[PDB]
Amino acid sequence: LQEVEIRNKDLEGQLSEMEQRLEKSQSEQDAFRSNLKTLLEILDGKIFELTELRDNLAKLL
Amino acid sequence: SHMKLQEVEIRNKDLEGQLSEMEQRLEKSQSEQDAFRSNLKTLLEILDGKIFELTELRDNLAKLLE
Amino acid sequence: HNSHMKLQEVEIRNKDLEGQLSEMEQRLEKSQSEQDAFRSNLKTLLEILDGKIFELTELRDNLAKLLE
Amino acid sequence: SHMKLQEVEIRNKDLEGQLSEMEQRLEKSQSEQDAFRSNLKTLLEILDGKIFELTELRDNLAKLLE
Repeated sequence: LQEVEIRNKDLEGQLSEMEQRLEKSQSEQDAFRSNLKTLLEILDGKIFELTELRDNLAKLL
Repeated sequence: SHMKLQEVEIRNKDLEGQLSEMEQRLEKSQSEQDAFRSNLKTLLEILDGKIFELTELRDNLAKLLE
Repeated sequence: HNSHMKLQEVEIRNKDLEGQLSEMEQRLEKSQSEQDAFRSNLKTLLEILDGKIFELTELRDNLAKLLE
Repeated sequence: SHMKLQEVEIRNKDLEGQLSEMEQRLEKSQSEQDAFRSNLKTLLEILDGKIFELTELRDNLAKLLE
């Protein structure tokens, strides 16, 4: 009984650590995705700005 | 306690399976993220290429104007 | 009479040439002024393009940082 | 009469020369301006291609995200 109770505490500790690693990993992945979304939006803006410049050049010609 | 032993042994077998599954869940998640990161690195390298090409373009415009 | 006719002929031609020259110099001068203004406008566009390339470079640098 | 004809003939040679010079300058100016324009049109077409390539990149990024 002693031996199985010690193992129970050990397993619970390991499961808690694994819960924590999974939560942390998802948290990180979410933040990565948020940062990447803003880079896409900034890129989209640069494309629009380059297109305005193209239009201005075409106009000057 | 015969009762208590019975109960804790059943619990521990459950916990073993939860832990195995959890570990598998994390590995799957981390593998997916790795594949995501590699695919974006390709995108970054292509972006490098477009930036060099734009720089050449600006240099050619500067030459025409100078 | 031959001398008189020649004089008249050359006077007429000179007057014609002065007009053609005036017209051509005015055309050349306008053309060149327009080309100067065109080049100046393109210079501003080049400066703007450079800013956009710099901002793309920053974006790229930020993507590279995210990818560690 | 003799002085006057000489004067008007010398003037005519002057003007004819000025005309030749102007014809030549107009030709050269027109050529340089056309070449300049054509060369600029090249850079406009290349810029268009870069914008296209960047829009493709943006589309791949968006697809990796969604």
